[PDB]
Amino acid sequence: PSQNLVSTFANKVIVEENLVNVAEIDVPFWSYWLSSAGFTSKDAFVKFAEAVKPKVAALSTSDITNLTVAFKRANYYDKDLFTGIEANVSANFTKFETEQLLQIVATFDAFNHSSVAFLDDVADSITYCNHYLAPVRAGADELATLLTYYAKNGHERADLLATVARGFSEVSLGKLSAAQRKDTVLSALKAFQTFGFYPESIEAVIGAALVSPAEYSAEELKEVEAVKVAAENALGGEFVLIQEG
Amino acid sequence: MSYSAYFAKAGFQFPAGLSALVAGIVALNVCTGRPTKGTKEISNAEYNATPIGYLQSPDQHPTAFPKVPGMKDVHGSPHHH
Amino acid sequence: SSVRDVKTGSLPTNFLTGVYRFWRSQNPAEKPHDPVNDRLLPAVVDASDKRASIGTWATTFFCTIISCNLLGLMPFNEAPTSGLGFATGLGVSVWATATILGLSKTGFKFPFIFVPLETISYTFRAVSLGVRLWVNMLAGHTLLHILTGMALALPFSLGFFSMVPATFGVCCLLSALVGLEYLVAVLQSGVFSILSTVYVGEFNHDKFIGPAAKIVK
Amino acid sequence: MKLLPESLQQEAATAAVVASWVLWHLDTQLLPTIMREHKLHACWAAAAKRYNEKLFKLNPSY
Amino acid sequence: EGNSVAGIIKSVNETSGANLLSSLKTIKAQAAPIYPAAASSTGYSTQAKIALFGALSWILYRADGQSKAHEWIVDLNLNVLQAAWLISFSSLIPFRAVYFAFRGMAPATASTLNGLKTFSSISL
Amino acid sequence: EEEELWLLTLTQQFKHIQKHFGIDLPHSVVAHMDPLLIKKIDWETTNALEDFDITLDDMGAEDAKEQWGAENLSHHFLPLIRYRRDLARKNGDRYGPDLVNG
Amino acid sequence: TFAQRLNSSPAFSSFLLKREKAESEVPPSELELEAAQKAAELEDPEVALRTL
Amino acid sequence: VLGEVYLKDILRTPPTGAIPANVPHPFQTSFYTYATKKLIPRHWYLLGGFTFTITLYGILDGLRDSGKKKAYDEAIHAGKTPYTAGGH
Amino acid sequence: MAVTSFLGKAFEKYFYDFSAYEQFGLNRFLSSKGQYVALRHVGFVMVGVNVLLAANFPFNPPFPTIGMCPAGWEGTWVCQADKAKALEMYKEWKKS
Ligand SMILES: [Zn+2]
Repeated sequence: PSQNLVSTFANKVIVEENLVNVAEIDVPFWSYWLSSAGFTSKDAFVKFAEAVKPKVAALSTSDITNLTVAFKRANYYDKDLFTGIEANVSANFTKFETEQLLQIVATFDAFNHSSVAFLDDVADSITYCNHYLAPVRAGADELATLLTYYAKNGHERADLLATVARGFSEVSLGKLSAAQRKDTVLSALKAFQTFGFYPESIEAVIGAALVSPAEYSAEELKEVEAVKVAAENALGGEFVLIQEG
Repeated sequence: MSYSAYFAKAGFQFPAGLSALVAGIVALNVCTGRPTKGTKEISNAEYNATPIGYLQSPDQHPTAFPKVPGMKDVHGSPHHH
Repeated sequence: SSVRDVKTGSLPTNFLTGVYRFWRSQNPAEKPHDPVNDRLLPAVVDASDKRASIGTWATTFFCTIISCNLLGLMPFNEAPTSGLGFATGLGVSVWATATILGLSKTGFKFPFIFVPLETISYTFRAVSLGVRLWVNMLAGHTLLHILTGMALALPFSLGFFSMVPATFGVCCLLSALVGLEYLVAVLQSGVFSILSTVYVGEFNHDKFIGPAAKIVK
Repeated sequence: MKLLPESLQQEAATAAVVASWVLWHLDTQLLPTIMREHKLHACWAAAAKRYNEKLFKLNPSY
Repeated sequence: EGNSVAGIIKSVNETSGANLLSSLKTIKAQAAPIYPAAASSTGYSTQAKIALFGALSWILYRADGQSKAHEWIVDLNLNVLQAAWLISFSSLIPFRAVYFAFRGMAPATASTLNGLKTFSSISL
Repeated sequence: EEEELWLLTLTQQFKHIQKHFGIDLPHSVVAHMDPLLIKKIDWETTNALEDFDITLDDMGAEDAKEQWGAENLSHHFLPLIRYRRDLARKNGDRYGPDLVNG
Repeated sequence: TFAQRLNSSPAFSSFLLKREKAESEVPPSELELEAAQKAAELEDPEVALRTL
Repeated sequence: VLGEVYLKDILRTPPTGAIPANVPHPFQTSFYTYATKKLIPRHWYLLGGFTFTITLYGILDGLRDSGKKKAYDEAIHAGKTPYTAGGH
Repeated sequence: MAVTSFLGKAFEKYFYDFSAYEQFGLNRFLSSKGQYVALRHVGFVMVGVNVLLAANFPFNPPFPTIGMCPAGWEGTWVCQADKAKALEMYKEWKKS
């Protein structure tokens, strides 16, 4: 009678409604570490969202980032919860790090959700409340996602554009795989052409297209050449590819 | 007025992880895995059969301020091999 | 969970700032070809990422060896560095750190008569860096032992407070040799960390990434 | 005279533990304090000219 | 707490014109930073007691091990030889010059903190 | 008296720092007065860039060191920037330093 | 002055520096001394108001 | 006007009520943060060097112990006592 | 009397104000203060060696003697190069 008793006890004491009842105390921690383990269920994440929705305004930056990354990984959008998340980020924008704000903005970009105050506070936090070399440690895909977030929302901050443009490099684009570097370069050039902002570091982006032009389409090469001509006129010179020397 | 009294309020303090350094050095000294510097593990029959004075050996008990260099505190076992 | 409060301008903070900035200045960063601006800033940050932490490592070894060396000059205490395995373990660890860094640069596996000769003289750095510290900490101590033995032998046999000029000369020589031991202690810690910088900095060279595309004029 | 220890590995591990503690205490307790105190002064000295010029431009008092 | 300049602005705006000039020493005293007064002088801390008890414990253990050694009197006079140079270091070292030389090793204390000038931050 | 609080707070804070730095100023008072500067210096220490001003001294990069100092104190102007952006937003305008061609 | 503020610092209350003075290493310049005097005259805010 | 809310967490005056606690560095807060962010990726060369020295000195201790065992067995087989007499 | 505060003040006034170079008038005999520090160093070493030898003087020396002997012992345990011989002779000497 070990089999039936053990089997009956295990299902009753081990199924997914009671391990949602262990996760009511610390919803950011548990939702993050369960979504990173592949457990992404809408049925559990609705209970996560309404369990954490009064707790959001007092959450730290680590817990807000963990919650926001978890709810990207589940792909469950709650309007009220993410409005609370955005109010938490807007209230404590000086305490957030660029490493966390890129992950938050990627989730706020995944489904469309934005405020003028949220975009202003994220831009103020990345430009003035964080280190100016924090986009260098970021990875070019996250900076491209933040750039297209600000491009799709139409919100233009030239100081944030300079700060995030500093993160684009031969190093950061070289860390990316080629299929990822294609999307990163195309989205970053589209954002830079939308804003009309052409910094020096766009040479690292356009060059990352023109060093390997075989992966790009003819249409994408045409849009890259348009951005190259505009950046040539804005920076007052001619774009050269530099070999080893 | 200065912050001198505020720093005089704080007492002496050890460096922040000195307990880990002491607990590393002590754990290296006590987890040798070998007997303790002039001892030998013996059988339990020998250890209970042997008196306390025969278990002690005179080289491990040197005299504190010896009038002759080589004076030992105990004489060890009177039984000699 | 509560960190202590620190006074700005404290003497340990100032001394340790000067020591760290001294050991950091041993292997300076290479000046790039381009003017350093926001275009070259990620390449500069990446070049700092490729560089080893020789300032922190040399400061670590300098502090941990000047402390163990000055322990031998405190009363009732002996130097841990005067033990063989301690000082030679520090030296073999520095050589292994430099070797592991150089192997990580070249791809994690090891490279007529010239190759054996230079490999013997390279592998001798492992012995030499630790043994030149160990026998130097054994140096003034064992000479001090024998000399204070004879300095005891004079008034033990001629009387407790009689013939004071001869024992005065031997105690003057003893005092001069403990002062020389102080100099040798500080100087051996310094020589060890200078050598650690020049051994690890042989493999501290990675190429600058730089801009692969520019807009000239 | 003592030359050879009872254990070479125990003494080398003592050296490794002491130097690893000094490395942790430098990197974690000493260097953050030193860099706060150093980089406040260094950032103010590097930014005095540009900071005073930017604040002079932003000031409407003159 | 709230910042001191906003307290200055509020309490200066709250005074009348007749009350203003004599209140200025009070308002200043409410904007002065807290410099904590000298509190109770306890004896030694439990970490200071642990430190000196462990140092005396170590010195007694080491002296007992030195006396049981073979050339024990040699070690006991080595202790005298080292304590002599500690005593001579107390006499010879110019501690003020050493303090001010250590102040020159760090760039934060080698110079006066030069930053914000008054003329850029004048408010009117 | 429109922006007197920000300018006088800058004056008060730097005056207290300059009076007490290197003599008896606690690190807690420094981290309380300028938490964002301490946050940026802590980012530099965390990301193995504690010798970054030494690195800029090694390369002779005077403009990059001047920019590094100016960007670590860039938050001092952020109260004024946020206040003037809200002033322009209440008037329906766009803030000048926010625009690319502005 | 800077030497006066150094004299009140905790490090000159330490044992090896009880009898030392910060003025003995680098003396204050007369601009520093007259500035300390002029600042002591202006710590009264009413006197500063009347003067300005 | 510019109120307190525009400089709420950005700029503070010297404290008037009490001296606050010191803000900890993330490495002082957590050993895991220091281990994953600085100790491994910057000091793994030192950690491997200490590992190499501990391994090599264990090998040398094994060689010393095997030599002592060989001399002990050679003394036992030759009918000699393996050590000589103590002083007392 | 706080146990450590009075000790600190007494050691401070001994360390700073008390000076045997001035109270015994040693500027007449000696050129410098640093020469007094050097002579006081070697005098402290000599006083320490003599009181450590006087605390126990009948013992057999572990240090090698320069062919000499203390006072009238001559051929006793104190002047025995053989240490086992010196231990057994010390027992007969202790018998009395
Ligand atoms: Zn010794």
